[PDB]
Amino acid sequence: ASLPHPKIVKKHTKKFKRHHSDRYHRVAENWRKQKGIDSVVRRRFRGNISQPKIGYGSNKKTKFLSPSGHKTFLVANVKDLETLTMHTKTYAAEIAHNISAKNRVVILARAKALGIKVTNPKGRLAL
Amino acid sequence: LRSLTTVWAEHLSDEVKRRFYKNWYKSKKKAFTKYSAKYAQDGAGIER
Amino acid sequence: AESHRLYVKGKHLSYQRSKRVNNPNVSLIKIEGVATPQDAQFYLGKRIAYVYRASKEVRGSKIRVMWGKVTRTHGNSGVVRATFRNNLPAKTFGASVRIFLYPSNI
Amino acid sequence: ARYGATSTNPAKSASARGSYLRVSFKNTRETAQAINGWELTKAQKYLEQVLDHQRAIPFRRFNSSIGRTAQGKEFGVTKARWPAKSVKFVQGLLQNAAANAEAKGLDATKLYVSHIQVNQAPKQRRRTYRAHGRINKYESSPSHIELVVTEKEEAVAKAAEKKVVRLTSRQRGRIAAQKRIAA
Amino acid sequence: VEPVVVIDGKGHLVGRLASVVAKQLLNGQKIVVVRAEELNISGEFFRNKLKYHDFLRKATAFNKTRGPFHFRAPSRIFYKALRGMVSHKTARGKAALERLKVFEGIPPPYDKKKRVVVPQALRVLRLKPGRKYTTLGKLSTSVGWKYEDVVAKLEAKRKVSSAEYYAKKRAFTKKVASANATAAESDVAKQLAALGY
Amino acid sequence: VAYGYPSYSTIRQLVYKRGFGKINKQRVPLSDNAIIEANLGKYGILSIDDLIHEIITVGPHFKQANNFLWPFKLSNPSGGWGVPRKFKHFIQGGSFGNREEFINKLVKSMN
Amino acid sequence: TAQQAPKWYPSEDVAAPKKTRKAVRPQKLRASLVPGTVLILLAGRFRGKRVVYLKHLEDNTLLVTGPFKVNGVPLRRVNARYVIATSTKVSVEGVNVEKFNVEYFAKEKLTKKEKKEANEIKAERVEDQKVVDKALIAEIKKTPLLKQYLSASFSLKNGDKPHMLKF
RNA sequence: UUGGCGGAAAGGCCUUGGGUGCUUGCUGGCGAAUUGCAAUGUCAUUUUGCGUGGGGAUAAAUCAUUUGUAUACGACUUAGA
RNA sequence: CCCUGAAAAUGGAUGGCGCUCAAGCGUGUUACCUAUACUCUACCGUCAGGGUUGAUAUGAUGCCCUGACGAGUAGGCAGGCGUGGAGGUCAGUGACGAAGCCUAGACCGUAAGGUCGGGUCGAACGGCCUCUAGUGCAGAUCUUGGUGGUAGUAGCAAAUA
RNA sequence: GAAAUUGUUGAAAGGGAAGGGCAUUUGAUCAGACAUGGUGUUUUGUA
Ligand SMILES: [Mg+2]
Ligand SMILES: [Mg+2]
Ligand SMILES: [Mg+2]
Ligand SMILES: [Mg+2]
Ligand SMILES: [Mg+2]
Ligand SMILES: [Mg+2]
Ligand SMILES: [Mg+2]
Ligand SMILES: [Mg+2]
Ligand SMILES: [Mg+2]
Ligand SMILES: [Mg+2]
Ligand SMILES: [Mg+2]
Ligand SMILES: [Mg+2]
Ligand SMILES: [Mg+2]
Ligand SMILES: [Mg+2]
Ligand SMILES: [Mg+2]
Ligand SMILES: [Mg+2]
Ligand SMILES: [Mg+2]
Ligand SMILES: [Mg+2]
Ligand SMILES: [Mg+2]
Ligand SMILES: [Mg+2]
Ligand SMILES: [Mg+2]
Ligand SMILES: [Mg+2]
Ligand SMILES: [Mg+2]
Ligand SMILES: [Mg+2]
Repeated sequence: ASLPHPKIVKKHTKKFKRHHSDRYHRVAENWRKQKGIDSVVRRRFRGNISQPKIGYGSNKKTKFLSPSGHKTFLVANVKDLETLTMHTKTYAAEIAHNISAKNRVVILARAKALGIKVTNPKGRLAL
Repeated sequence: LRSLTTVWAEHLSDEVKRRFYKNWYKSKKKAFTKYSAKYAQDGAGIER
Repeated sequence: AESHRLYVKGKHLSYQRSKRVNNPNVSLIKIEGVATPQDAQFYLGKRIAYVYRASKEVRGSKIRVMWGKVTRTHGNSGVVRATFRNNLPAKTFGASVRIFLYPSNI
Repeated sequence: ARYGATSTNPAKSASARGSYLRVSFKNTRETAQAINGWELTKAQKYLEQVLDHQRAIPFRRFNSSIGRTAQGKEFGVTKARWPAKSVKFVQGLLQNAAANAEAKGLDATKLYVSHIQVNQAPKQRRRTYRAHGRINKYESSPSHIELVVTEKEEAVAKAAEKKVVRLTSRQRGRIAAQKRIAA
Repeated sequence: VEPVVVIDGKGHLVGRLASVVAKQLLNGQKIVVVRAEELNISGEFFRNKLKYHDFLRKATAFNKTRGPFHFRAPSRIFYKALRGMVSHKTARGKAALERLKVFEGIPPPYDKKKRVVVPQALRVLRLKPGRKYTTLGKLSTSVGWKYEDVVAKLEAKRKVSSAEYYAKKRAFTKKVASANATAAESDVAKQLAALGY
Repeated sequence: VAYGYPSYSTIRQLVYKRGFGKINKQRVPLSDNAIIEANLGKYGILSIDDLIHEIITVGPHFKQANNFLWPFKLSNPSGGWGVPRKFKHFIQGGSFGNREEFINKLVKSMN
Repeated sequence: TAQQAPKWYPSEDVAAPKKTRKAVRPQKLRASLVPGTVLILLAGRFRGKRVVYLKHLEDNTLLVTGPFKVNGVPLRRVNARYVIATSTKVSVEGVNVEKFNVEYFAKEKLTKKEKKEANEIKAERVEDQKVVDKALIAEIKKTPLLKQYLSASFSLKNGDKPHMLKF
């Protein structure tokens, strides 16, 4: 249903983990660059973790594309979803976490009426 | 050197087979009882 | 007949490697009966299947297959380089592998 | 309420617990692990034999630099002790749980200790006095102990999933040929 | 090409045979070596005796039970010479060493199977005539191997029995050759010759 | 550097396979006579063979013709360098120096 | 709102492809494949069976018959890349293979809704096979042992080296 | 089924008799297809459990007590129907 | 070339194994192995040179064409991610469950980070354009508070019982 | 009602550390795409 696109290529699927985030608990996994003078990671010794850098940039024709082939868009109520009326083939709507179940029902009903794809048509569904 | 076979006597005294038990007082004392049955025929299992 | 083999036997030796660095994307294969690149030149382009067994049944069988091709000769003793859809698990070093006769050229 | 993680039938189970018990945590843990999954009367008899040094509690985890004993052979271990205090508290809770099971209307004969756990309780701190006028902590390690008894059941169930299968066309042809050439 | 390979160790060089067997093991071929006491080492006897003695001196200072063990049996000497030829500290190495069995003399069932030799590791084809060489069994007994006499006795017995075996085999093959000769100069033999058989 | 006297075949090979012009400070592949017409039409050069002839026969406009060509980007020789060690003079059995006429084989291998 | 808006949206119109210049022209099949040569099947149900080659079809394929009477391989279509051409030659003049073509073999795939686990042949295929093979075996019966040769199955033995073998 | 030989890790080798299936040594007849143009196209052994029905046999060790040829505790040596 | 000359302390090192018409030494010829090196291709970014105001439709700081280039501490600059609070807007979310917390469940971004699914929870919170700062932590024998291993360990033995 | 730390249950590995990088086997677990417009009425609620 999505607009046709080339094959999706990422060049690096592994999340970049902060050095020694696996060794000390106080070192969070959020990536920080090592500014040490004798740090092997900064000196890029063979056998150590790879640092994030611009060479891993994604293809501009592929950037921000979901595996389904759409660009994700956050929606908060019915009025926002009407901004995607003529853009079904490229954008997909996603209900914000802070949306009540009753409002989610009408959101999903409207999206199905207009053929808008919904990434999470299961949030807060009672069954 | 390796031991290949062992041939025992037909009858054993009480004192010798007590070596084979860590608790002689509560036991059936069935030591070499079926080996004793290897005798009672001339030489079948022993002379061989 | 008693023999139903339509492939030549091979042994997965090692990955492409230097002293300290190996490249899992390329594998080295030794074919029985080949001792020179000129004879191995016949065997390029053939399909290679690695046949292993698993406990869990996937789609009706205990047998799962790795499919790959030879790319070029290697060295002066008829060893060849082979690549697969998925690189061999590196536990198969010295395991027997199957080299078929297709695509044939004769 | 709100016991630990259990997988039993709550209708066929009875529970008892104790909170803030001034008794060494490590000894209570090692005691509890000694009777886990045991038959109730068998466990009580075991505890009685422990109190008079006829059997011992094998210390698996909290056992550094303790002695050895020949009574650990039963458990294939060499480090065992006789923590009387923990034994007394545990058997008190066992009596309480048996009484609760009797109240619920359980047969009192196929009960086994299905669940039991010991976790640390808040410390009770005192002062100890060291050389050169220094002061160090001196506290107890109390325990929260909880256990659930359950009747032993027969074989649970059988007849698992149907295990649907998908066959290729060529596999279908192979099976058809095999069934045709055979019976 | 073979399930297992039995190599007759007589007349071979320790180092070259060791390298060949190591490469075969790393390739996945099961190997068993027999008659380790007839492996030959290039060089005069006293030279390798001094080499082994210098090897003996090397041991852990503070505890001799955990130092380099100095095995004395010829099979064990070969096994040591081969073990440093393989990355034995890896699981691949350990599996590779598990495919090898090194034997003194020619033991049971391997006595009834065909033995093979490695031409590129043989003494006669590798050593210039006039060069001195050693016999592994002699060196091993010089450095402490105890069982030279028993293996000699057992090999004498084995050689005798194999001699009666080969006598019968030759007798039967003579009949086979006579029958084949009679069956020749017939049509079938003529098209076999015409087609190369 | 390794240098020598090139042949007509070798220069033809270079200009055909790796032929790039310096047009407005850019490296444009030739691939067509129109580019050479536009950029060298002043100096009587009209086709790629005109460039070839201006090279091999060092003409009055050899300087501009040569400076027009972007420096050739050659690969490593296909058959190898022929010698075990490179950085000694060709007379010493090395690779650099004035290998006067054997440069044709080396350049063909490297192209 | 949760996510404000994209200022520009990509165009929804699909573009046409460029004019491809890859024309199609027929195969240059290898010279060893001559109508009437004996082949070996390297793959499929009938792998290893020695067979006869008849005609080069339009979808870059070879028409093949056993003969079905000798070994049980019927009129079947194969691909030249999975067979080996022998030096044994069978004179195939006098047989009308022009009737067979690509649409002579159609599969008639069933609807996905209908799936059968329990489970036939067309009579016309049977009679064409019976006509063709009875004409061929008139010629195979000339050369001795070749009927048995076709009944036999190809198989590699120990010591066979295909790079040095001849077919 | 008969008889030998083999103890280096024998655990195998040879041998008598009869029966049985096959035999492409040679000549015939019938079947193969649809797995649709290839997708290892599954055929080996390794261990265990549960069932059947057929034989075969009905123990010890430890704790506890005791000893002192032993001992920090373990351990060792003893003894107790 | 080899040998004597040639003696030091833990056991030991042509890297090890081992190597004698060598797997040693001098020399020649090839074939082969491989670096983040060279050739080509794709993609990311930067820089440079160019095209494109025509009506209709979005972004002229937009879109597009061409070539080259890409290491880096101290340091400089630029573009961005995030936090507390202010103005404006989305007549934004919300007791039919906001914030917070947990989640080898998912998605997006090279990344700073953002979004969702599930559990807990009960009262406030967010996106965007700007303003403002007591705005981003692993170190400072950092401050305060809490918790471990050591460890059921050292030990609880003067003053006769 | 977070973390350090601990208890219970489940999974897994463990021959003088563990932790990490590349690739893959094996196990566990997870998403998407599989309506498309359309010939068309072999049609029911007849559009
Ligand atoms: Mg951490
Ligand atoms: Mg430095
Ligand atoms: Mg200790
Ligand atoms: Mg102590
Ligand atoms: Mg004090
Ligand atoms: Mg004081
Ligand atoms: Mg080459
Ligand atoms: Mg070189
Ligand atoms: Mg000297
Ligand atoms: Mg070397
Ligand atoms: Mg030399
Ligand atoms: Mg490379
Ligand atoms: Mg909430
Ligand atoms: Mg976590
Ligand atoms: Mg309130
Ligand atoms: Mg501050
Ligand atoms: Mg901190
Ligand atoms: Mg710092
Ligand atoms: Mg501090
Ligand atoms: Mg103490
Ligand atoms: Mg004191
Ligand atoms: Mg609270
Ligand atoms: Mg925690
Ligand atoms: Mg240890």
